[PDB]
Amino acid sequence: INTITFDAGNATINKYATFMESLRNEAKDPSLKCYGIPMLPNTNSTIKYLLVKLQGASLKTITLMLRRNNLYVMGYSDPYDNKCRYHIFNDIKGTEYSDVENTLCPSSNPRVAKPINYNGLYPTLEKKAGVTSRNEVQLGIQILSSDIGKISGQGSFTEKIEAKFLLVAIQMVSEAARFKYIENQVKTNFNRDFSPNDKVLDLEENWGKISTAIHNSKNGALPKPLELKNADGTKWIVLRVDEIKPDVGLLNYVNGTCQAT
Ligand SMILES: *[C@@H]1O[C@H](CO)[C@@H](O)[C@H](O)[C@H]1NC(C)=O
Ligand SMILES: Nc1ncnc2[nH]cnc12
Repeated sequence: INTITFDAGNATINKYATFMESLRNEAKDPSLKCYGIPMLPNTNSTIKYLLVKLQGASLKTITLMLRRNNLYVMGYSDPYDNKCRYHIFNDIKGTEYSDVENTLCPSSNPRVAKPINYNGLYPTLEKKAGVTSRNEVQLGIQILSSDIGKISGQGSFTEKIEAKFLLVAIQMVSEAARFKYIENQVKTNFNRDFSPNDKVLDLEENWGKISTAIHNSKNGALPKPLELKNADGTKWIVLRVDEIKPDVGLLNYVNGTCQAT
């Protein structure tokens, strides 16, 4: 399928909202769904990967590659020195590595590797970015755009601006597609840089747990209380699907049948 493109350089709320629904519809399994929330396919889908190309105000682009099963960013490419430069995490190896390498930069055209010499987990990217927690890294449409410019087409760049770019892009593409609440935090703060609040980090952290709970609900009631966090960090106890459903855009794959609507 189509590369999903988003222009951060000339963005509006409505263009970002279109981007998110295009991403959720290409990513979802067409028939899996629980309580009306679409689910991701499992690892034997016909299409296993999705490509997302981001463009900044400088008009330079970066293309992210995502595993469709769980929306994980595996690596990215940029136009560099008349070549396709592919950047892959140090733990993507074998079959995956070269479906990534060869889908980001076709073997029939000039290309070059520039490894990401660390993995894609949040503790690793926070360490590389120089912060204690990723709430110290600001998100926003201008920051994503300036960050594309600092990497795309550049010979040299630091591991600190690369890992800040990836914390920003993972949350504004993958976490925003998974959670309607994070998509709504970006649209609210559309014209300013903002820091992710406590409910944003708590949802990011409990995606798998939320999906399993919704899938296992009987007549709209969660198997057991789900303890999450409000925007100010206070405890939030969730007992029913309709309480949490406003914040969720996609379920992580969970095997078996569930109430579809
Ligand atoms: C997945 O669910 C199906 C349908 O209930 C079941 O037959 C199968 O054993 C499950 N697979 C695993 C690994 O649990
Ligand atoms: N590489 C990544 N892609 C998507 N979501 C993530 N959350 C943690 N790391 C991530």
